[PDB]
Formats: sequence, C-alpha cells, structure tokens
Amino acid sequence: NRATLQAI
Amino acid sequence: NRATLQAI
Amino acid sequence: SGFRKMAFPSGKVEGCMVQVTCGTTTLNGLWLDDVVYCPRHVICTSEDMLNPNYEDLLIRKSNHNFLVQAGNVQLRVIGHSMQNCVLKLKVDTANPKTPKYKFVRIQPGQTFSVLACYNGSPSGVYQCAMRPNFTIKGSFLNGSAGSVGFNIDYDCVSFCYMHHMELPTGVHAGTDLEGNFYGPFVDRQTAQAAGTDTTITVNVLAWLYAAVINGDRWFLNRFTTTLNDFNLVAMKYNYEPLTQDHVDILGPLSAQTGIAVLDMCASLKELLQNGMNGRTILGSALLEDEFTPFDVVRQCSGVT
Amino acid sequence: SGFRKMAFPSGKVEGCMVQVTCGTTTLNGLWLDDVVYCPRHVICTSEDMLNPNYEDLLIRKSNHNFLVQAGNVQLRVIGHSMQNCVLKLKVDTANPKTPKYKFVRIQPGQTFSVLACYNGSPSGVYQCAMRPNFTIKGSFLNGSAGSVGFNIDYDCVSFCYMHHMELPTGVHAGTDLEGNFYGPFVDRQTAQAAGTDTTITVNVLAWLYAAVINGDRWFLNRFTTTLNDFNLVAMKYNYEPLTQDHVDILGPLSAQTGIAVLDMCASLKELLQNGMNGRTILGSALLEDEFTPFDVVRQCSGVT
Repeated sequence: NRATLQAI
Repeated sequence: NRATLQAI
Repeated sequence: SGFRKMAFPSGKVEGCMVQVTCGTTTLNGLWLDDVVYCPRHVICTSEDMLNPNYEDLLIRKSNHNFLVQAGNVQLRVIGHSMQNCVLKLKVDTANPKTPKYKFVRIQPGQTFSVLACYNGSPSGVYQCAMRPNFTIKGSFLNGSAGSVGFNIDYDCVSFCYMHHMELPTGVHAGTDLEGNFYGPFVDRQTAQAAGTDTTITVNVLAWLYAAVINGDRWFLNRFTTTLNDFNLVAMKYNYEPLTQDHVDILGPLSAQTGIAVLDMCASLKELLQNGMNGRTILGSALLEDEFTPFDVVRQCSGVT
Repeated sequence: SGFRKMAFPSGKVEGCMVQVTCGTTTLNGLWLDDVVYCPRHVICTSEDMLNPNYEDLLIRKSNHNFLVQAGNVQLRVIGHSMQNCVLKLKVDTANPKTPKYKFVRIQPGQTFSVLACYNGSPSGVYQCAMRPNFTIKGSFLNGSAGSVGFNIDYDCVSFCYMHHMELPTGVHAGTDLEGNFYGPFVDRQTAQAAGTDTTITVNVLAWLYAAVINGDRWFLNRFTTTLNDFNLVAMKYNYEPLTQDHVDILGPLSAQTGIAVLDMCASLKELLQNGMNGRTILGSALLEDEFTPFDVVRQCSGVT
C-alpha cells in the first residue's frame, strides 16, 4: 500500500 | 452534596 | 480516513461572547444584535444561591447594576428582563459580528459543540452529547456559566445550550436559549441528582459503522438478529430501544458499508455479551455513544 | 470539574484559511500578511505524484497558474517560491485578519489543535498529539492538505503543523510551517511506513493526575516505586522512559493532589500489569497518553 497526498 | 452554580 | 471527536469551528460564536458582571458575581453572556443573554443567577450574591427568589432579586436591580464588557469596551445596558432562567439585557450597540442564527432545543442523544469561556474570553472548544437523563458530561469550572453549545449548518449557528451549573456527580446542567432547563433541574445550590442514565444505542451503531469505514472489522460476524430479539438484549444492558426510525436513519451508512443494520446489531449483541477480549475499536476499549449518525456521515464524508 | 479533550478556539485561524488551486489540483493555504503557505504538491497532476521532481514541476509554473480564493474574493498572486515541502505564494493583499503568530516546531509528545479544512472552508476542530514516531492520528480526507495545527498563548497563534498526506495505516504526516517534515516521510505516493510507536509515559501520568483531581481514585495504592524500577516496567510495556525532568514537570500536579510522582508511578505499574478489571478512568477503559501536563493544568485550572 501507498501513501496518499491529500490535495484533490 | 449540593449543586454548584458556575458564575463567579 | 481516521475518526475523531470533532467540534465545529468556533469563530462565529467567539465574536458573540461577552462578560456580564452584577455586583461581585460575574459570568459570560451571548451578544446577538442589541441583546445580551446570560444565566439569571448573575444577580445572586453567594448567600442568595441556596433559595433565591429571582423575581424579587431582579426587581431590586436596574440597568446600571449590570456591567457588560465586550473585549475592553463597556456596553451600556438600556433595558433588562427575565425570561425563564436567563436574563435579556438590552444594550445600546448591536453586535457587528452577529452571525445568522437560530435558537433550537435539542433532543437527548443529539450532539453539539461547547465553547468554554471565562470572563467573556473563549478558552476551548469540545463536543458534547445531551444524555438521556438531560445532563451533559462537560468540562466546566467556576466562571464558565453562560458558555453556549451550538451546531453550525451552512453559515447559520443554531444555539441549543447555555451552561448554568454542575451537579454533585460532576456532570453539568443548563438551559436552551429561551432559558428552559434541560431536565428536572433548577438554578439553586440544593441537593439535586440526575435520573438514571442509559446508553444511546443508535449512536453506538453509528460509531460501529464509522469503525468499519475506517477498517476495524474484527467485531463483525455472519449472524443477524431481529429488532425484537436485539431490543431484549438492549434492555438487559441498559441500552435504549432501537426503533425502526433508527434503522432508517442508519440506512446510508448501512448502504455504504454493505452491512445490514440488523447484521450490525448482531455484532453489538456479541460485544455486549462478551466484551472486546482486549481489542479496541477506533482507539477505544468501550462502546462509544456520543457520535450521532450525522456526526459519522459528516466526518467520514467531509462537509466544510 | 470534568475533563475533556479540548481544542483551542479556532476563530483566529479560520480567518487565515484560503483555497489554492493549480490546474486540476486544489487544497488549502494559510494566508498571513501578504503570503499564502501551502503544501507544494498542489502543483502535481495525479500522474505527477508517484515520483515528482518538484523543482522541475515548479519551474514550469508561473504566478497566473495559481488561483487563490479568500471566500469569494480572488487574491492575485505576484510571486512564488518553494521552501522545503511548502510553497510561498506572494499575493497583492495583506490579510487584514492576520493574528499575532509564530512558526514553532513541536516535539513528539506535545499536543496541538487541528482546524480541518476543505476548499478553503473550515470544517471542524480537534486536538492531536505528535506521536513518538512523528505521525498524528487525525481525521483527514482528500482535500484536507494545507489544514494547520496550532497552539494559542495570549493572543499569539503558534503554528506547528501543516497537513500533507495519509500513510497506509491510516495515520497522518505533515510538516512544520517552514516545510520540513515531521519524521522520515516524503511527499510522494510511495510505500512508506511509520516507525514503531511507543506510549507517552509523562502524559499518562498527567492524565492520572487529572483523574484524581476529578475524583477517580480507585487505582491509587499505598505503594511507591523507584524511577529505576518503574522504567524497567515501562520498557517492558513499550512506554517511554520517565526522566527526572518529567517528574519535575509533574511537580505542580503532584503538589495539588498530594500524590508523589513516584507514588503515581506505582499505580501505573499496577494498571500495566493487571489492567482495570472492568473499571474506567475519566470515562476511558484504556490508559490515555494524548494529554500533556500543560493540557491537564490548563483545563483543571481554566486559562481563557
């Protein structure tokens, strides 16, 4: 599993 | 025990 | 993801908070348009508080007995009146920071944000539920009376609570913004106790759905149950009965997760009968009941 | 009385929050004086985020690629630069609502308030601790990057955190306001994991003191222990070592309660070895470690 950058 | 009104 | 006890942003309420002093007694008031609302016991002296006659105490005051301070600006009081357990102090200046607002009374089981205040100055913000016994488990010290509880929808603040007093067990009691107490409490320093409390079942279910949405699935099981058989278990463990309206309200969360409400009730039954055998749900080792279905959807979906 | 997880009033931060859009990517920025600070990955496209070269990505932008919106007012960008993992966007208007502020970096074990935001609009407020492994257990959804964490002292906002990303375990990672990450994390959508975490011992002790101050005394005992023998138990249960500086910091709470720090450590030893046998402390069935000694003194004493 990967990190998620939390812009949209 | 008694209730306390919480002004000061 | 993640699930936290979350309050509404408090700025809109902070700009309404003032300090109200009568004689040697001081507390907070709520300044909306040209009126300041505060707990009526600001007019008590210390020895007035065991058995106050408020109508007598108020007749003996006039406008110049009330010092209202908005920051370091005194607001001149030009009228006063009693409404149930609050005072309405008419002042000469409308609050320029008055938000769109509503005075609403809430139900037991519903939540709201508390802006704790001292001397007219906001101190901190936290989330509370109205307990089935009409108390709230807050954090309040002497001087905090007049702090308010609220919900925000769009840009409208719905005020639902004003703080008055602490009961002997350390729980808190207060009024709606029309000055009517929540529960069978009076603003007197007398022996008073809350009715027996109960656990808010629909909220526990909502929090279990939050847990699944965040990946805690260990308490799930292949069993289902009937509403009738679940409510027999709820009554034994001092949980409120679950209604069909509760099942309906949980609809969206049941859809999102694919777990039928009565399937989730089978999990709750097992947790009630067996405990968690050392595991946690959303970081808690107890079943949490102060999140409504709305609070869960709000946070597990992100309405700003 | 009562003890609650309590955030700082958020109004002063709400007036700084803006929306920053680059291309099809949008997040929040922090508007202080004539500069907007935001996570640099606003300049990534979706396919830019596995292995971005940020210096390349930024060279290919200019001022008119950044849309900054403060409410329903666009702010014109007149300069841009990268500083570590944040962007500094110079705008033509100083924020009239800029509070007194400081950029501070905090230590693991310290707490702060998070103002969660989406599209420049505040959504909710909650309290977080910086974990020993430099993550925070927050509540953040896509779009929440650029939300900030802070403490307030007098009228000064000390910003300590800006949110960037969620790790695979559901915990959160971000930077200080100079753009330096907390912990060994990078702003890339790669496999990354936090180091093993540990429990913040001084905070657990502080919360036990809060419990006594609020009348939960059942876990107290007539035993004491040595710092050395306590730290042997702490290491076995994955608690951080307790220092003499921790004992000192707990001084005021130990005085208020009359319970020596090493006496309270004997209680914690027993709780660690035997659990709570079905009882609770301050409404929790687990030992809580996200309240600092300052948080306890603040709330059990009432600084507004």
